[PDB]
Amino acid sequence: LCPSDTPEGEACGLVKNLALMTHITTDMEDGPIVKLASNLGVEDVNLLCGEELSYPNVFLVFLNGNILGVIRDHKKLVNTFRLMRRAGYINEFVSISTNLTDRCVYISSDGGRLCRPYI
Amino acid sequence: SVAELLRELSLTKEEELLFLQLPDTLPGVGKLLIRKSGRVQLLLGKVTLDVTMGTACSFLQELVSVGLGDSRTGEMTVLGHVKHKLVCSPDF
Amino acid sequence: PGTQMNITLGVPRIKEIINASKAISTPIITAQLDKDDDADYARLVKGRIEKTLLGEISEYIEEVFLPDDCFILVKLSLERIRLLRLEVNAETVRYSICTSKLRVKPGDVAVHGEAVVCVTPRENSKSSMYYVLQFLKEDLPKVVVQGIPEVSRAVIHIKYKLLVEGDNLRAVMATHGVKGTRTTSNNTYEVEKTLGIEAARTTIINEIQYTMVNHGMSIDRRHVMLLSDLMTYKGEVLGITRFGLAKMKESVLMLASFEKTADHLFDAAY
Amino acid sequence: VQEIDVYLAKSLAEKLYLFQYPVRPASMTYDDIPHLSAKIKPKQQKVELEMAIDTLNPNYCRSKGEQIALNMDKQTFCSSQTTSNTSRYAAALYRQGELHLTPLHGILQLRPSFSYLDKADAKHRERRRVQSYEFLQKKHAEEPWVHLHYYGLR
Amino acid sequence: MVLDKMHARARGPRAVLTRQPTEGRSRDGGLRLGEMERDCLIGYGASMLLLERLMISSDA
Amino acid sequence: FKAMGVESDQEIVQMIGTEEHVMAAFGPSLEECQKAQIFTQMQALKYIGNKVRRARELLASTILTHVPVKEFNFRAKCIYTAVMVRRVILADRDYYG
Amino acid sequence: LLFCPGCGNGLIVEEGQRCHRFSCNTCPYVHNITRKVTNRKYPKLKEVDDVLGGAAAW
Amino acid sequence: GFENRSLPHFEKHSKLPAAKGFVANSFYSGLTPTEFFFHTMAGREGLVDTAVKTAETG
DNA sequence: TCGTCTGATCTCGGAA
DNA sequence: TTCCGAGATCAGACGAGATCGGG
RNA sequence: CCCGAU
Ligand SMILES: [Zn+2]
Repeated sequence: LCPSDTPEGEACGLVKNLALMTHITTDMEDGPIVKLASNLGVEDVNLLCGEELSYPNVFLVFLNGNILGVIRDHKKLVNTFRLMRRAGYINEFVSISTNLTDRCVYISSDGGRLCRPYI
Repeated sequence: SVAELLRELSLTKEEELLFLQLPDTLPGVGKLLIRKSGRVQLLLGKVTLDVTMGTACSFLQELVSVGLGDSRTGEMTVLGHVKHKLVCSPDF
Repeated sequence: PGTQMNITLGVPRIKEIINASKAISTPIITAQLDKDDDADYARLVKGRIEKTLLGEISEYIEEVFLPDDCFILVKLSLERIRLLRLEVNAETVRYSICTSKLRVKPGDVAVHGEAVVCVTPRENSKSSMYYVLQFLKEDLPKVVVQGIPEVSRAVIHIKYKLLVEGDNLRAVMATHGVKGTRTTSNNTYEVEKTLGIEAARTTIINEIQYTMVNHGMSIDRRHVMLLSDLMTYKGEVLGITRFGLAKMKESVLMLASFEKTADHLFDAAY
Repeated sequence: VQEIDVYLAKSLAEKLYLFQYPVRPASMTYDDIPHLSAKIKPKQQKVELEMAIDTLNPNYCRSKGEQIALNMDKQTFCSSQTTSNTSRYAAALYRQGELHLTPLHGILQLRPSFSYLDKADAKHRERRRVQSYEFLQKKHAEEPWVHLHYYGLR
Repeated sequence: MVLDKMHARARGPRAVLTRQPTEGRSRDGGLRLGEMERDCLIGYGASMLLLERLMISSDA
Repeated sequence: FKAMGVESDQEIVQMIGTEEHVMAAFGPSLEECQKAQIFTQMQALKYIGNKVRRARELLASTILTHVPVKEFNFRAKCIYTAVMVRRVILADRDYYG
Repeated sequence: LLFCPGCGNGLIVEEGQRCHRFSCNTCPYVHNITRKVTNRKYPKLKEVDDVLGGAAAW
Repeated sequence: GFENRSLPHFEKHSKLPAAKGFVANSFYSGLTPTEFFFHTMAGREGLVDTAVKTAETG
């Protein structure tokens, strides 16, 4: 968003303006996202309650807000999806992000996310 | 601990039941290779190299392998307990 | 000029003063001491007036399982109690574990060791076998051992004085070491309840003229000498809200032109 | 470089059903061979057994008496299934010289069945939707003729 | 531009309900001497102005 | 949690925290407060929901935490509630993710 | 929180003869004089600082 | 605003100057893109507060 | 949108 | 045993600049 | 109600 383009008065920071090189995303199907998630390594509903806990190697994959299993190695998952997206097998817009404070990786195929390109 | 099980399997000859999540590949003797540095790779059928390494914490519960023989006409018999799970992933 | 540690100083301070609310955010009572020349003596006064929960001063507490009972135990860090200048002892804790609303009101709580460990076994009723002991392990390291319970914490400042972030004024004014003749608040209600109305007039003069010179914004005192003297002339401090106008004015349309036009017109027809 | 080979062992794995226990991790508890009174279903196993309680712990006594039904005392189980797609997991028995793959059937978790408090409340009373499916099983729940026994088999 | 904003109202239409001058320049205006400007006229002590400015030339 | 099918209390802590250090202070909070009234039963603990919801609540627990899907296999629903509790014991509204 | 092997319903201590009889099916482990230990070490209030006049001039 | 980092150009947990709001260039030599953003962020707190203060002091 | 003040029921506690 | 009175704990309220301009 | 002025 533009930092300096805003009204003043009632809407001093409540009516923003999009910047130049942005792109709002549209929705898509979640088929190949799940299909690559379950190959790359995830498992849920068979794991003992204890697993998903303070143990470091339990990053739990979340897609669009629904848990899709847990991965022992977060890096392989974030990196492999990212190489796959760059290769073009997964839609360019989908984003894999990782929060290490709470071990949840976050595959978002939401549609409506503010996006932008980088080199 | 990824290749340790194989070395521990090497340390005691006792047969160990293992849990394997193969990738979702339909059928279109397999070979397992342990790379130097512990990077176990299963060079499976079709000569594809699938990397399988580590898994969820296991043994934190009792997981038991049982062969249901339809005991009304057979027997349900526990054959083994469980060991660390193993997950197989395709590689790129 | 309204248009033009932490203490609130802006318009949310002046709006907080004019309302004269009973409870304000960040109330601060400053206090001068008798012997303002050494940090250790004012240390001793500081621990005397700021609250310290049983939890803050102790080592590894737990229940301990002995045949036919389960008594809790507290190891009570004694290096600390001498480090933080404060005067607790296991007798003083035992009086403070008592009369502390946790129903331990009898002499069930004991005093073991070398005045270094207290023990309370078990209550009488309300699932007394275990469920009060798992209840007891939570409320026991949150009873105030000593000090004014209301006061959040007291911070020294250098001659020496100490400012508190609390509200219980006369319990602070009466402690040993603080010359209670020279101690002020910034909560104009707790000066009105404790120090009379005339000291509550002088804080409304001061704490407006303190927050007005803090923001630049010079102002005559004769304006604040009028606003304070209106605000406290009918008995008690009447803050200028919707509610304080009812206790200040008799005429209806002056109240009815202000807020609550519906109720003020019907009630004055009743 | 252990190059151990994996046999795609065709030894019938249709019999193989993994059983899980999110109940017994405290002291390497093994379920123990002696207990019988075995009852098992093919779909939604609901393993019902003779997990008779010890008497080394001191009698338990009146509260056991207070239990109402205990039949020594069955500590049965209802199988929480997790069989959505059930071929993603198919490992078997592995030496350091040989490796035998076998594709299992649906894994089933086995938490403890109560039904003592369930039946207990009913007793006081005396004083969902298509829950069982269209065919009411009429069979899977009937199947418990069970024999857990010890045999070295592959 | 000041041609769109120049405005004066001598005596014109009054609103049908409250018989005060209307709001807007499109409706020949009358600008609200608001209650904040009432206090300014209070603080000057001008008493006979406020009777003139809020009874005589608004709602007589 | 007992209404959701996981009836035992060992499972619930195993969900919330196996490493205990602060998730032990989940213990005397609620699973004791659950146990303080003798109410260990799955069907009976739908019943307390069956009163306040203004056997009949197997369905009306689908209008609670919706998008975690259930086919009357509530195991996926439990972890998502357990992770919601997991955050609190470990504890930005304007941030553009 | 010590759990029950057999139902898993959490620790209850009956003060009769030192057992752990749970609200469910009795599994009372009558722990002998083994001494229970739960010392959850708290925090210790740590001294003070004089809030000095080293800097206020700027 | 991000995790342990003011803008994703700096490193995580950087407490460095010119990574948490210091601008080195004056207005003659012109601000740089991170520097221009932090000056905008500190500039809007002027504009935001006059909207809300007059909503209260009125 | 809380934020405020109000005023309306409960409960552990002392006096006769 | 009694209980009469009082500190504790929810629920509901009715507030939140000023003007001017046009569709 | 939006927008816009200050
Ligand atoms: Zn039990």
